[PDB]
Amino acid sequence: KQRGKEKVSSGRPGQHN
Amino acid sequence: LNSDGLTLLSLLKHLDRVPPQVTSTWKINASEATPCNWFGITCDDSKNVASLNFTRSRVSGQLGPEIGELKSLQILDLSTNNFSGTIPSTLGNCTKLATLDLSENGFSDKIPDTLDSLKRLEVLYLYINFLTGELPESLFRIPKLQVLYLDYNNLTGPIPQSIGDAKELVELSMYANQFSGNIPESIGNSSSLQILYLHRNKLVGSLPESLNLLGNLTTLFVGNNSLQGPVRFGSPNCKNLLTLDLSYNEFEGGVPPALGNCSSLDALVIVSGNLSGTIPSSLGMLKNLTILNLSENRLSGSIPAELGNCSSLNLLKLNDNQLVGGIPSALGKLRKLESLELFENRFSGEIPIEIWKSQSLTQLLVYQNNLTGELPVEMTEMKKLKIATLFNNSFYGAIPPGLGVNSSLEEVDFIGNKLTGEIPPNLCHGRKLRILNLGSNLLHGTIPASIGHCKTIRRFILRENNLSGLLPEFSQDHSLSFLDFNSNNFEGPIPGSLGSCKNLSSINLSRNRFTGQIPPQLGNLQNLGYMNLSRNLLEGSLPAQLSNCVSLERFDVGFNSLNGSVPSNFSNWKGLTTLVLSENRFSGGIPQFLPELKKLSTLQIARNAFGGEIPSSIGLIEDLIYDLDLSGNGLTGEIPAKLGDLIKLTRLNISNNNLTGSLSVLKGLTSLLHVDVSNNQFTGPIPDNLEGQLLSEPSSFSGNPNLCIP
Ligand SMILES: *[C@@H]1O[C@H](CO)[C@@H](O[C@@H]2O[C@H](CO)[C@@H](O)[C@H](O)[C@H]2NC(C)=O)[C@H](O)[C@H]1NC(C)=O
Ligand SMILES: *[C@@H]1O[C@H](CO)[C@@H](O)[C@H](O)[C@H]1NC(C)=O
Ligand SMILES: *[C@@H]1O[C@H](CO)[C@@H](O)[C@H](O)[C@H]1NC(C)=O
Ligand SMILES: *[C@@H]1O[C@H](CO)[C@@H](O)[C@H](O)[C@H]1NC(C)=O
Ligand SMILES: *[C@@H]1O[C@H](CO)[C@@H](O)[C@H](O)[C@H]1NC(C)=O
Repeated sequence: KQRGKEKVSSGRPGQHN
Repeated sequence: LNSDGLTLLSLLKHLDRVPPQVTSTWKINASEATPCNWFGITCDDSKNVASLNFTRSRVSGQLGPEIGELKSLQILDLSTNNFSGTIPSTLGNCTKLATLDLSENGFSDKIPDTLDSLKRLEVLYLYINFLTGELPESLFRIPKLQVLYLDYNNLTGPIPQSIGDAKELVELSMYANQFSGNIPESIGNSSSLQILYLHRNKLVGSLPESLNLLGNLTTLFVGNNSLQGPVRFGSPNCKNLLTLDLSYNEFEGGVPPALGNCSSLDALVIVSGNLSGTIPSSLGMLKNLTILNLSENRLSGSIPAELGNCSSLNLLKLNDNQLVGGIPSALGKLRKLESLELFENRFSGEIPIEIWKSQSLTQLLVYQNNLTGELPVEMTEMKKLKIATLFNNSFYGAIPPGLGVNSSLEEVDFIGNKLTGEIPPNLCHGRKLRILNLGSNLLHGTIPASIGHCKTIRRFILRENNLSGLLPEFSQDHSLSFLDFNSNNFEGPIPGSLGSCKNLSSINLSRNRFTGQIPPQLGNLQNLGYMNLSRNLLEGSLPAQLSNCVSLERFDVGFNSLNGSVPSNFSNWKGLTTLVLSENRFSGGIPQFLPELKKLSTLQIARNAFGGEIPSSIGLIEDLIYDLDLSGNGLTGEIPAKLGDLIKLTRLNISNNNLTGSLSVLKGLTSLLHVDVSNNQFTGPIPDNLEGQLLSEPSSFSGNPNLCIP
């Protein structure tokens, strides 16, 4: 086997005004 | 002995480009019986081609079908090249192939259905190609197949039912393809599977229950598919499962409580899975879970206190749900907890003091909830706090004056609460503040000089408080980007140093008490797209220097005492959408240069001293739509004919002038919804097309005795 681990979903970063 | 070498030469004829070593060592020399010292080659004990390894060379061409002549081929590594063309079904003839790596090429068309003949084949890498068509069932009948990576292709159709035949398959990667259909129940019969990447495909239907038969499972990604049905997953198997991502599907049901069984789970991520119902208590059983992301679902109920039992929890992302109740005090207990994201929910009550006491929390993102209570002095004691967005809640009391001392605040957004008291002088003590948002509170007092010192502030929003006093001076090398102070009591002159902030985009000083003159230094701001000075005590004239702000979309100075003639140099704000001069002392006649701004969709110059007449130049303004307000200028003359050119113009207020004329020209405004002509000397009848609104808003014609009826 070979490569790097696939990353999990982040979702949406928190926002500000 | 020469046979393999001759085979290598025919294959060579299919190649567009090869490394120089291939050009020099692949050739027939009457003194050489074998290819064994040739550039990409390694031979057998018996001196037959064992390995052909071209990797990370720049090789363009096709893989010719003669490759099947090498019956001793063990390794074929073509990975990371310019190969194109079809993958030959004759590869199914290399009876000794162990490793087959075609990845990172331009290979196209169908995957051969002959790979079934390869009884020794262990690893197969087809990933990152242009491959297309269905997956051959025979592909999962390759007896010894251990790892299979198909990701990043155009592959389509169903995951073959024969997948249940592959008893050696350990890692299977299908992501970023066109795969569609239901995941076959037979997937549970592929008993060794550890790593299963099904994400970013077109799959539909339910996650099959047989996924619970795979007890060696570590990593399962089904995200970005179109899946529905309940998530039936978790069981005494899944004790090996580290990672679960189901995000972006449309499930019917909630988080399965059976996930309590999977004791090793590091990350549980289902974001936007249409999950409803409650967050299960059983999640507290997971001691290794470092990530729980349930955000963007329909989740209801409270947060179980049991989650305070997830000792390794790093990220808890619950945002964009229907969650209600109080945030469990148990969560302050987690000493690894870095980011608590609760925003966009129904949470109420106070944030428990345990959470305020956390030395692990960097980011507390609670905005858009019903939260309340006072901000405790303990908040000033959270050393790792970086981002705090509490905006749109019921928080009350003063902001603790020490906030910012145990330093490193980056973002403070408290907008839209009941906060009282003054603005804390220390928010920038650590010199990291990018965002200071205190708008929409009950705050009062002046702006501390220290906050003026903070050059890292990008966004400064104080709008809608009881704040008053003078503004700070701002510096060169200030990062200010967005400034909104509207609706306060600010007084004094607009600081000229404001023009020194080269990255200033937007300025809203409106509805304040600012006096004095508009500083010419503001001509330095070439990234300014928006400027609102309206409703102040401003006086004097518009500096022509403002012609230097080439980025202006919106310019509103209305409701001040400004006087003078509108600078013609303003013909260069070529991006202006909106011009508002209304309620000032402006004179020197209505500006002629307005047509030069092709983008002008709103012109409201009402209630000034302009005098003179309505210029014919006003008639060529390409984009005039939302309003044209010339009212109240002591304008004399008749309506110039060019004005009839405005066929996009929706609203016209010409009222309260000395205009003596026909009213005839108005037949030409084809988009007019609203018009106001009043207290004018217009002679003659009313045009036809003003009826429907003439019916409803008769008042708009008054002050004109000589208007007649049809
Ligand atoms: C589904 O697709 C979305 C959108 O591309 C992915 O969202 C990203 O995930 C990465 C790594 O976690 C984040 O750092 C990026 O910010 C996101 N990219 C975009 C463009 O939004 C999501 O990860 C995908 N989920 C799965 C399992 O495939
Ligand atoms: C091909 O050669 C490269 C570089 O020597 C090597 O790292 C790689 O493992 C080889 N491929 C196989 C399958 O042995
Ligand atoms: C484990 O799985 C079983 C069977 O699916 C389920 O009934 C049970 O509630 C689960 N146990 C826990 C603690 O999650
Ligand atoms: C949030 O707060 C702001 C400022 O008070 C308010 O004007 C806005 O309408 C609020 N938004 C919601 C969704 O309540
Ligand atoms: C300037 O501010 C007022 C409110 O203070 C607002 O009504 C107006 O729309 C703003 N002007 C522009 C052009 O955005």
